[PDB]
Amino acid sequence: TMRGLLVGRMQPFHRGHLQVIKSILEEVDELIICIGSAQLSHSIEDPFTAGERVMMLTKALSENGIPASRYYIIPVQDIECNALWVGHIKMLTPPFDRVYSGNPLVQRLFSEDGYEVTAPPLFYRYSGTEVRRRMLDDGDWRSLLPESVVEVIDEINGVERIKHLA
Amino acid sequence: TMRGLLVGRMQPFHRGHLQVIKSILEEVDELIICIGSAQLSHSIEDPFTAGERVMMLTKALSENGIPASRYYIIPVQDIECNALWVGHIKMLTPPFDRVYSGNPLVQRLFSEDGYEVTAPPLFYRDRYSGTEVRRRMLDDGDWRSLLPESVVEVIDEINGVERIKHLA
Amino acid sequence: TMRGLLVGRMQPFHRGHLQVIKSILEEVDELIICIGSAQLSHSIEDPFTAGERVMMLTKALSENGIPASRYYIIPVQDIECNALWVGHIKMLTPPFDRVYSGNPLVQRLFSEDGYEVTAPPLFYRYSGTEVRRRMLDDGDWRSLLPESVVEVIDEINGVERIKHLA
Amino acid sequence: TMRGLLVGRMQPFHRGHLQVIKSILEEVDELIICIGSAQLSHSIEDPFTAGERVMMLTKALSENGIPASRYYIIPVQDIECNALWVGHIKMLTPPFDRVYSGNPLVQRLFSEDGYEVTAPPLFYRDRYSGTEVRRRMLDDGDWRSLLPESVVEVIDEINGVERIKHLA
Amino acid sequence: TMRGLLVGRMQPFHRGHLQVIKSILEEVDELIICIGSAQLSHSIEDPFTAGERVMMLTKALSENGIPASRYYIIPVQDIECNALWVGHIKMLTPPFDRVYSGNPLVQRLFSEDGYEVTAPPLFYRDRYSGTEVRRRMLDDGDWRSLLPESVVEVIDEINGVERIKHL
Amino acid sequence: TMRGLLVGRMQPFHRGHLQVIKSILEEVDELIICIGSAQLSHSIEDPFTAGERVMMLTKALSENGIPASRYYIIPVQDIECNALWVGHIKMLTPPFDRVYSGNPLVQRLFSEDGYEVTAPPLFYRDRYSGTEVRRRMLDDGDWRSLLPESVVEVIDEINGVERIKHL
Ligand SMILES: NC(=O)c1ccc[n+]([C@@H]2O[C@H](COP(=O)([O-])OP(=O)(O)OC[C@H]3O[C@@H](n4cnc5c(N)ncnc54)[C@H](OP(=O)(O)O)[C@@H]3O)[C@@H](O)[C@H]2O)c1
Ligand SMILES: NC(=O)c1ccc[n+]([C@@H]2O[C@H](COP(=O)([O-])OP(=O)(O)OC[C@H]3O[C@@H](n4cnc5c(N)ncnc54)[C@H](OP(=O)(O)O)[C@@H]3O)[C@@H](O)[C@H]2O)c1
Ligand SMILES: NC(=O)c1ccc[n+]([C@@H]2O[C@H](COP(=O)([O-])OP(=O)(O)OC[C@H]3O[C@@H](n4cnc5c(N)ncnc54)[C@H](OP(=O)(O)O)[C@@H]3O)[C@@H](O)[C@H]2O)c1
Ligand SMILES: NC(=O)c1ccc[n+]([C@@H]2O[C@H](COP(=O)([O-])OP(=O)(O)OC[C@H]3O[C@@H](n4cnc5c(N)ncnc54)[C@H](OP(=O)(O)O)[C@@H]3O)[C@@H](O)[C@H]2O)c1
Ligand SMILES: NC(=O)c1ccc[n+]([C@@H]2O[C@H](COP(=O)([O-])OP(=O)(O)OC[C@H]3O[C@@H](n4cnc5c(N)ncnc54)[C@H](OP(=O)(O)O)[C@@H]3O)[C@@H](O)[C@H]2O)c1
Ligand SMILES: NC(=O)c1ccc[n+]([C@@H]2O[C@H](COP(=O)([O-])OP(=O)(O)OC[C@H]3O[C@@H](n4cnc5c(N)ncnc54)[C@H](OP(=O)(O)O)[C@@H]3O)[C@@H](O)[C@H]2O)c1
Repeated sequence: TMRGLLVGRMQPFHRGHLQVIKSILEEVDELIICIGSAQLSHSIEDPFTAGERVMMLTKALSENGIPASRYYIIPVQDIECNALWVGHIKMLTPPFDRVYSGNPLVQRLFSEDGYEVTAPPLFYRYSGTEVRRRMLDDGDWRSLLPESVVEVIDEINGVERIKHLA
Repeated sequence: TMRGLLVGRMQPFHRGHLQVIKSILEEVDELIICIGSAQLSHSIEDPFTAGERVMMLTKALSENGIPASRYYIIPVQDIECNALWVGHIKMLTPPFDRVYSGNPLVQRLFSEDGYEVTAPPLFYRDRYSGTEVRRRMLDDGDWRSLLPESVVEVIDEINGVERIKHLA
Repeated sequence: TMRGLLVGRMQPFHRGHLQVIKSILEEVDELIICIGSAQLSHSIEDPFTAGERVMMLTKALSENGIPASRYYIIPVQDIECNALWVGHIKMLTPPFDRVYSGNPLVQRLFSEDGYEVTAPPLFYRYSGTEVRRRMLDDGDWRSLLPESVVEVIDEINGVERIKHLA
Repeated sequence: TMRGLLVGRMQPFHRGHLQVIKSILEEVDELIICIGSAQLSHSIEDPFTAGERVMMLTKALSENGIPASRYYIIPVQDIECNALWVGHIKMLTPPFDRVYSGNPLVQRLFSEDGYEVTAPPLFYRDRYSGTEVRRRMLDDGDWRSLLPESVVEVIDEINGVERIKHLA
Repeated sequence: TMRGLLVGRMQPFHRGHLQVIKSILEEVDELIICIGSAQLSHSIEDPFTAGERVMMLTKALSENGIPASRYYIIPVQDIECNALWVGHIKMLTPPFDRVYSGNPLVQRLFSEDGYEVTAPPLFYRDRYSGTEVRRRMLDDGDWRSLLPESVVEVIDEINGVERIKHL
Repeated sequence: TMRGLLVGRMQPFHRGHLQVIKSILEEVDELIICIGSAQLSHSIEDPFTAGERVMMLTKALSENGIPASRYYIIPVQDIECNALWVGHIKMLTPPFDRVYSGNPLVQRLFSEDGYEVTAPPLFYRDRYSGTEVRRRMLDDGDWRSLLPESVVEVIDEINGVERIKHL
């Protein structure tokens, strides 16, 4: 009955995002997780495709004890009109009641559309910038990710990709 | 890890689709399920949104004891260029090895891109199809019996029947 | 304070549409008039451009005693996602309270978004099909339109266009 | 019938734009006013929607005794191809004879398409510009005095100040 | 320098299109050839991609001794606004003076933009048309005889007959 | 038949690009030349339209005795998804075997799709580059000497220098 929504680039999905997700799941029955900027891939800032991130999330949420009945994973391309983005999200998702975001634009867009909006319950070393930097510089990127996500990154040759792009 | 792909409108997701899915899951480790024509909603032929169909699939696959580790559910908008549609799918999905489709165009597009392609292991009859489901929703027939219960619950929540009747 | 919305192709704007508009203006303070399928032009069914129809409406509503403070005229291209069309309209228009339409799809889309929806107060010989047929067959198309709209059609060579296209 | 064209973001519509418009109306019979970058809203640089700006213009031009027969107000989304933007404008507008712009790109695009192009008859200073208006909305300065009253009423109704402050 | 323009789907490029092109080249210095509906491929009506048709035209025009200095080959996707299509063409092509088309819509769109418009100098019969070519590809008829040999070679390389049969 | 691919903005087409093209033509039977960022025109960085650049390439390659049977010229608009760009190119071009690029992104995108990728055989200096050409157009320098004469003629016809100065 009570459904939350979370949106992030997740480039890549790391232990931080997972902690936040589990924390949100203590307050809602179900969580809709949107992969934002689904159109961006193959850059230093945004290395992975939508599909690759769907894979990461799907595998990570399965490998941790979260029942499938409690979440949805949805890629969302950015669009040119901010005034349409909430409609875009709504079309691509189940009905939802509350939005979790610390981003002022996301907050205000959802808020103007009449949604309840609140900051994530947790703020997280576990950041995507650090993960990507470590992938580039042969640091310990693996320890920042769930093992299921490292397996995705090995399969898709994520490290080699990001190094070539740099 | 052997990964299949299936693509369909699923307007709505019915017991036929589910039967096909379970059959495919006997021959692959994981199945990527794409919801095609994700852009189309609010017509007699295509009543439900991408999001509504994501919900239907997610609930149905969960209610039937298929482990979450064995599937992916991905909305896919149609595009103008057929020659690009396979690239579009690939961008939106995990890597995959084999495509299941009875549709000649889908087959040929994937085959030209070097994918293994086969027909679905099962073919369901017209009486269990989306057309029959939608017709029964319109005419007060027994649409519920053609769907998994978890999907009927989605349709009740979103007022699907009222929608389709108004649109007609 | 109370604002209505009306949407139509208006190919072209005829006396019928004007009658409906004046009738709606007895029930609302302001009327937002959307020119639908703004992208379609240069066919038998849809001969005129968005701009040409903006012109027709702007001139017709000015030539009749309707104060400028009581209406807005807005071209609206169709989009691929029905579930986004109401958001599309909202982005392009002032805030509004009630929608006037006899079209089941328009009704249901607006209704699902929480808007009050009602049929036009008047139903109208004055139809666009008749107007276009008369333009093609040298009938009396002029008598079906406000004079300000006929002047637009003369300036843009509307009759010659539609005849060449046929 | 001599018809001018003007194009601007008008984020928001201020007394400067209005002054320019009235000056242009001394030398043309009718003025087509295009709201550029109609797609951009909900940023510090571009806070208001196309619709909100249509409202602002419609109300402001009405409140200043400019007859409705003398202008057109048209939202125009930007497009990726500069070489097509003039065609895009032409499709969305009545026929026109002369373009008023101080912007080199706008000038050149219209000039290459064979239109007469001239600079606006008036140039307003920075202190009356959209940047100053938005800055004052953010910093609790006197933004109201830079706008026609009809535009301030739009901004109150849509909670423009609260929006821009939250976005910052 | 007098420059003509021609626009067609060319699904595929056949001897008829070539005949028309050569006739136009008697009356202009250079001919801009646009491949219309460049977005459509992999249907019975529109089997070949933009790229495949570029290949067909490029090969056919080179095999028939038409100097390269006399033509341009340009893929053009359809767009949703008819009132923008001429601007779309203009952006994608060299400057041009005259448009060759028998199609009322194409004629009127170009004409409203101030271009001189005229019908093609030659009309080929249905028996030599793309519809006949495609039908023969499907039904194992003599499709090859309706195409320049360079185009047949393209169709063999890209497995065009196998494609259209599967579809 | 061994077919190479090259992709560049070519704003405008200069002697450097031509030198590279001729070097590539020693190693392949045919070269597909894509005009990238075909959507961008009327800026200081990207002054010329797709059509104008098609004209430049078509004229330059014909003026230098490269037979028409050895190349294809294809405008290619950028797209928002990098993961789709190779599919976009493939749709718009003949089949090809090898990609020539020094750009890491272009290399990796093509490489991930299974194409052989190699750097161009020749690198020209900054002094002969598009940036230098455009700068000289702006500052009344000797831009003409950096271009094939056929390209200069295009630029005169389309009033390219006047455009870039106004911008
Ligand atoms: N018109 C449109 O298309 C439109 C409009 C609005 C938003 N969007 C999209 O919506 C998405 C969401 O916006 P966003 O700004 O939140 O995306 P984002 O790129 O994920 O930005 C969030 C930033 O804050 C960090 N962060 C997020 N949650 C955190 C937490 N609980 N604790 C600590 N740090 C946290 C992230 O770190 P990590 O990188 O490590 O995760 C990231 O650096 C974006 O893709 C944006 O493009 C699109
Ligand atoms: N360029 C592009 O964007 C592009 C190109 C190719 C395909 N696509 C998209 O790909 C999606 C799938 O294509 P499609 O042709 O398969 O469309 P579809 O809408 O999924 O329809 C296929 C038809 O076959 C039926 N069917 C499917 N599997 C069956 C089975 N095992 N036994 C019996 N009947 C079965 C479906 O029945 P039900 O009515 O019961 O579902 C439906 O009637 C569509 O959204 C299509 O638009 C897009
Ligand atoms: N996803 C999308 O983009 C989307 C979704 C929904 C709707 N739309 C668009 O929204 C627009 C509105 O839909 P619509 O079906 O109402 O458009 P429409 O094409 O104007 O259809 C209305 C039809 O009913 C007639 N009519 C309208 N009001 C009447 C009245 N009061 N009395 C008698 N007859 C009347 C019209 O006659 P006349 O021709 O003489 O005016 C016309 O034949 C369309 O352009 C449609 O494409 C778009
Ligand atoms: N390809 C495309 O889609 C394309 C191509 C060309 C142009 N456009 C669009 O066309 C629109 C207009 O272009 P623009 O360069 O004029 O943008 P703009 O946003 O209207 O800005 C022009 C700048 O000049 C100021 N200004 C305008 N008229 C003035 C006057 N009379 N005196 C003093 N200052 C004046 C404006 O001030 P204020 O801040 O006070 O308004 C603004 O700071 C924009 O939306 C642009 O994006 C689009
Ligand atoms: N808004 C837009 O995007 C827009 C607007 C207008 C036109 N267009 C596009 O422009 C392109 C051209 O339009 P079109 O109407 O000419 O389409 P087309 O499909 O290229 O030609 C129409 C028919 O005429 C035949 N034909 C052409 N030249 C002939 C000749 N000289 N003698 C005998 N038959 C001849 C063709 O034969 P074959 O079958 O043998 O080829 C075809 O059957 C199309 O791709 C269309 O989609 C786009
Ligand atoms: N998602 C997408 O749409 C996508 C993805 C990747 C790439 N692209 C497009 O693909 C095109 C090509 O990419 P690019 O990075 O190669 O861009 P580019 O702008 O064509 O070239 C980049 C720079 O390298 C220079 N250069 C090229 N070849 C050279 C050589 N042999 N020797 C010396 N300098 C040389 C160019 O010189 P000049 O200035 O003299 O030309 C230019 O300054 C672009 O249009 C890009 O936008 C698009």
